[PDB]
Amino acid sequence: NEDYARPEWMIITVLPVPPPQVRPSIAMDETTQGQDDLTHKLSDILKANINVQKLEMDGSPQHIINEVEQLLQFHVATYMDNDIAGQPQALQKSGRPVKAIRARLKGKEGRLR
Amino acid sequence: SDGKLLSLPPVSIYSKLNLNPNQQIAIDSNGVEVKVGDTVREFTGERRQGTILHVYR
Amino acid sequence: RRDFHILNEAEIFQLLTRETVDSFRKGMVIPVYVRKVESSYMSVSTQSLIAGNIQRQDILEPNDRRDPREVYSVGQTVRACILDVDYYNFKCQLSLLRQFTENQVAGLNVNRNPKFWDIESENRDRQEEIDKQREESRESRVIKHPFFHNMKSKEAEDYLAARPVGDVVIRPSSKGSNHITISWKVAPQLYQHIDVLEENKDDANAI
Amino acid sequence: LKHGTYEKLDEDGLIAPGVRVSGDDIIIGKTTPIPPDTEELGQRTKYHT
Amino acid sequence: ELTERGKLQIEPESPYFDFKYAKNRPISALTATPDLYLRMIQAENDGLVNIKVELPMLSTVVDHFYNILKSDGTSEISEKWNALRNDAWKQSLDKLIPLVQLNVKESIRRDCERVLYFQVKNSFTKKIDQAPYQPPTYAKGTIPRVLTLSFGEGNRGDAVLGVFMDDSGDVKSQIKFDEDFQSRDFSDSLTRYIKSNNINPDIIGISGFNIHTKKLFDKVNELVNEERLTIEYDNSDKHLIRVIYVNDETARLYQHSSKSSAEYPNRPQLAKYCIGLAKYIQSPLLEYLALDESMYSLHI
DNA sequence: GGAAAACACCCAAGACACCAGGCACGA
RNA sequence: GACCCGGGUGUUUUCCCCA
DNA sequence: TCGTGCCTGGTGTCTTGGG
Repeated sequence: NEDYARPEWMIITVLPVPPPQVRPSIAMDETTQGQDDLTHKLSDILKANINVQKLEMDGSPQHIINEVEQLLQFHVATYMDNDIAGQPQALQKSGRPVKAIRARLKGKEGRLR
Repeated sequence: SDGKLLSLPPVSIYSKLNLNPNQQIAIDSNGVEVKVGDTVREFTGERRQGTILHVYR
Repeated sequence: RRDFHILNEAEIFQLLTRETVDSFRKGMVIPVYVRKVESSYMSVSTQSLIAGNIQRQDILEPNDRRDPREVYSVGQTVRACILDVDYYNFKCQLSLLRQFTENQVAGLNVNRNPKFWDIESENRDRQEEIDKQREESRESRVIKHPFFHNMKSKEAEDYLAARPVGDVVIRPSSKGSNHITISWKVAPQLYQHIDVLEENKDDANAI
Repeated sequence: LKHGTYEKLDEDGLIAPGVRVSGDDIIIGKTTPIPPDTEELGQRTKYHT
Repeated sequence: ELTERGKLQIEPESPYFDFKYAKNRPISALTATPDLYLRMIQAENDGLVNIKVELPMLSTVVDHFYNILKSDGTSEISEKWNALRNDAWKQSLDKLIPLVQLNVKESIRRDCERVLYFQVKNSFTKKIDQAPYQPPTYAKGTIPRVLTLSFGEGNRGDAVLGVFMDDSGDVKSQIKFDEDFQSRDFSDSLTRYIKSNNINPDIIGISGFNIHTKKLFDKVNELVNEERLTIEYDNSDKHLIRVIYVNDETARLYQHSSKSSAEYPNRPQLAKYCIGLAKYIQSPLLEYLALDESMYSLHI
């Protein structure tokens, strides 16, 4: 659809950052609060973006550019879907897989059901 | 309180008049106590009505 | 320059209470807050933290013989009239007698000399607004009854005209919602309206 | 503070055996330090730490 | 005159009620009471009232000018000529009256405005005309060492703050009293601060926001009368250190000004208030100058 | 639908502010 | 006149209850 | 030995990135 679903919009050039209501933080104990999974994933995505921008302006070995841009693509993809068959999942520091946005919506405990 | 409008810098204003419920007290014409947020109607004049925002003197 | 200016009793009072001597003096009515109730006196607090007291002769009316505690309790603010002010000690005495709390209306000292004041215009406006106050609203009455019909006196008579002698109609009365007019055909072109007084009414529209 | 009652606690913040307790009563009293605010302006030592 | 807006909005408590039905007010007496005319004009500008200027002897002037203008003929032709002249003269009066009324109104407005301007000038001059407090056994104009004590409100949890400034105008030491002001500990600590540290303030200022400060003032006065805290005199009836209330408009405005925050970045607001009080005692003129633009908002 | 129990950024290493002690040195 | 409060994890896992 | 003191070792502190 020309007005609503244009084919080139299927490629992400700007990412919307959801408000903290979507990714609330939890106080694990009386002193230390815990950042949400989406917050950590967005931090990783933003770090990769900064890395790409820094690398591009300074010096451009194509191998390094390919590696860093592929890392950015991986982070953005796993931020929205962490069950992509054929490649390893993104893991937290605790070893558990990251709860992507897609996992929030599916299953008995998902949003809809 | 007079009914006029003024424009002043934030510095010029003295301070907020923090008043406890023991200080912000309103009594109607009949003598019944009326508290903050209650709806009253003007006895005469335009006979308007509204919710009380603040009570002073 | 003149030497340093030392504040006096009036200036100290105005500085502390933020209330001018003119706005707080004899013959003024303020909504004070009751803080302690006793048989022989009541201790009250004004809006500006000025502690006040009233001797037992004025909390209750001179005719009434009740107890101060029964009529007034803690937290029940009432209107009071200033009798005396201790400006140095921020103490005041008040009166709850209605001769002060109610009769004091034209507290302004505006000179009403007829040469420079139009007393007649203010009086005329006063009866205008008083008549406006007297003005009210009224509405019709609805009753559910097989022989009840919302008709005028002439309307009821005309409705009964097409009917034989003895048929009965019921309509609201002009004497009030507590009254009911019953019209029945005495004779051809002859009808009697009888007023019925209602007692123990549950509602205006109710029977 | 919790909405329960702290009057059953001893000096050391622990309830003593033999005391009847009800729901929401405080049986262990514990506090954690917090960096003080600017309340030291005019509070007579009555500032939350 | 009153419009319908004036008929409804002029209430017995409104300031416009003073002239709701005024009539035949002399013009010459208005200049002595400029605020009344200014308030009438303000009410007129609000669409409530209408100010009318009239002359009791207007008919006299009209008749005199007609007699000057009218002809002396008695024939019906002369009667018609006189009627035409009189009608044209009445039309001319009708046209002329509003302009003269407006001119007189503007003249009285200017006169009343100038009178009130001079009155405000005198009031401000009286407000700002005061030399610094003169300690005893010293010449006038000497800057005294001052100590300010304040707690603000007096609710349960209101410590008393003390700020001392020397004659140099620089803060020397600030102290906190965290005990109850009615306790013996408060009095003992205040006496120790006054005497041991060689502070020796020439005058002590006390101020607050409510009547609770009065009890502090009384307690301080009793302490001074009890401990005989006489002022130190550089080298014999030694005089006691005076304790007075302090006007605090400038102090209230200074506790909120960012100038104090830049000057004192690590000090409480009550400390700034006490510093403002002390500076006002040292030099009221400079404190009034420090208001810059907020001085215009003072109740003059 | 109930309950209980165990885990949840740790860290290390390089950079700054303040201090102080035991030894220098004139007398 | 000294005057009384209002706050609660999350994720896994296990063992139970009624069909 | 008395007295003024230096000047660099050290406490306490912290940044901030590795893993």
